Amino acid sequence: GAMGSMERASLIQKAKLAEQAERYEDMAAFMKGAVEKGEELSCEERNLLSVAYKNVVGGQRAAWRVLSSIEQKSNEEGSEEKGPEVREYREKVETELQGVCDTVLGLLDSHLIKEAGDAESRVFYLKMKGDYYRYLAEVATGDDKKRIIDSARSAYQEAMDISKKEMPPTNPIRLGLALNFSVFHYEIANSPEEAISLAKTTFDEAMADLHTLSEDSYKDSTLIMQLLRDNLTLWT
Amino acid sequence: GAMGSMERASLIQKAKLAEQAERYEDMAAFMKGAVEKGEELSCEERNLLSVAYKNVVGGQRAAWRVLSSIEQKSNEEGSEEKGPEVREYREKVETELQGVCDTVLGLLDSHLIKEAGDAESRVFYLKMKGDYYRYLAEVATGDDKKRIIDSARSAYQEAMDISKKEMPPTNPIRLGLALNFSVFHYEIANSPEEAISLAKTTFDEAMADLHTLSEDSYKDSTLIMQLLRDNLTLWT
Amino acid sequence: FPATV
Amino acid sequence: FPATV
Ligand SMILES: *CC(=O)Nc1ccc(-c2nc3ccccn3c2Nc2c(C)cccc2F)cc1
Ligand SMILES: *CC(=O)Nc1ccc(-c2nc3ccccn3c2Nc2c(C)cccc2F)cc1
Ligand SMILES: [Ca+2]
Ligand SMILES: [Ca+2]
Ligand SMILES: [Ca+2]
Ligand SMILES: [Ca+2]
Ligand SMILES: [Ca+2]
Ligand SMILES: [Ca+2]
Ligand SMILES: [Cl-]
Ligand SMILES: [Cl-]
Repeated sequence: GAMGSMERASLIQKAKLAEQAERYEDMAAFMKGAVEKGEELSCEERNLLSVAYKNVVGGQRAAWRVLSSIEQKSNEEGSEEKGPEVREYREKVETELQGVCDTVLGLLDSHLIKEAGDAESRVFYLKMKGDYYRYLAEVATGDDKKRIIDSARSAYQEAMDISKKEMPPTNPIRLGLALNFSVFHYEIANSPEEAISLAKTTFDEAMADLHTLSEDSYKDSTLIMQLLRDNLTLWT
Repeated sequence: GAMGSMERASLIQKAKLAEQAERYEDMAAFMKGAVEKGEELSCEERNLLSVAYKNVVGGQRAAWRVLSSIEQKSNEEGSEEKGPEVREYREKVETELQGVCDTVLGLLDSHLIKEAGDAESRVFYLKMKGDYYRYLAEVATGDDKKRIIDSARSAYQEAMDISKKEMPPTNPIRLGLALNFSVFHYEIANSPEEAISLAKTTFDEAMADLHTLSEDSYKDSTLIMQLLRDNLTLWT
Repeated sequence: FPATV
Repeated sequence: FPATV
């Protein structure tokens, strides 16, 4: 552990500075160090962890998509042979992306999920597990693709089951989980009808619970509800 | 050399792919490998080298400025002590930035400048040398700050002398060199009058030579002239 | 691409 | 900040 000699509180402080400086690789390294201290994470600290890795992997995914498109065009009829370089570089980026996903999944497995007993923490981590398996699935083409997809599905499903039992329909973690599981259905599992049904049912059940909320909670929940609506508009 | 086993042409190809994917750290590593093959760089290849490192160091400079501002605020009267972490992290980013600058200066010194005999190549590399010493100067606070500033000045001045003798006043490299040397005067050398005079004289001499240019050359030159004007507007 | 959080 | 290229 490169961060083994730094205090937990200093790692957290520096993660916050790295976020302000848009240094997301540093932010992720600091938060990995904080997790490896072995203590549970607070709400704020869980969000630092997720933001850091979301931004790192988000950049890798965007780059992978650019390179994959170039590679696809190189393999069309009439395209002039340019050698192994496009495939090699796409593979380089892909391997880096898989490494980041494996790092996150490793933190969740050792030992964030097993120590998370409150619904808010457990659902948060299980959503992350689904998300990072989904990112692995986006680039998977081999013998294990089905198993990767099923790992994502299983994590999301456990998170959904807990969220429906333990959280109100407007809870932002519940809403974001459903948003992302809906995308999993549409983009990964070839299940657009399931995707649409989940987004609709989630939106409508949240709408019906908004009356219970403060102004500030209302703002939070309605922001995520609009993302559900945006996806529904894209898909219908 | 991590890139020692990769063909020069493959490094160039991959630098271009990395640019398309906005993977500027990779782009810089590929171009470093290409330089270390020992052959001179073409116009296009010099521009790949400069773009890669400009983007890497640009990001570091932006982060350094964010962190330096936080550190300055932490040292004001009334500010609550938050420990060594802000300084440490600013120092981390600073050291990384200095490392990138030293890498670029190393490539120029071993052996790009000494093999560059055409005005266009030599001026290009000397401008880079001035720029990366300027970036070192931005973060310098010690015994060598004056010498760093003088190293930037000396490189820019040699580039200026060659450019005035060998290139027309509308040449984009000449114009960009003058733009950046003007900024050096304003921001580093505490010489705003020199900065303004250089930008004005450069703009006016270019204006008078535009009549000689094709439509495409005119477009290029006028874009850079507008940057000179923008700086003049900021400073007057 | 669709929205995720 | 001022423009550079
Ligand atoms: C303690 C905890 O985890 N709380 C929490 C609450 C809200 C969010 C949140 N709020 C918004 C609003 C708009 C868009 C996104 N978000 C998120 N992000 C988010 C995350 C990171 C995970 C699950 C759901 C979710 F909405 C985050 C954390
Ligand atoms: C062979 C060679 O180096 N040619 C060359 C020509 C033009 C530029 C160029 N053109 C523009 C237009 C707008 C803004 C910036 N630029 C640049 N960039 C640039 C660089 C990288 C270095 C020196 C001057 C300069 F204008 C680049 C290279
Ligand atoms: Ca401790
Ligand atoms: Ca692969
Ligand atoms: Ca616990
Ligand atoms: Ca060779
Ligand atoms: Ca220092
Ligand atoms: Ca030569
Ligand atoms: Cl590669
Ligand atoms: Cl640090």
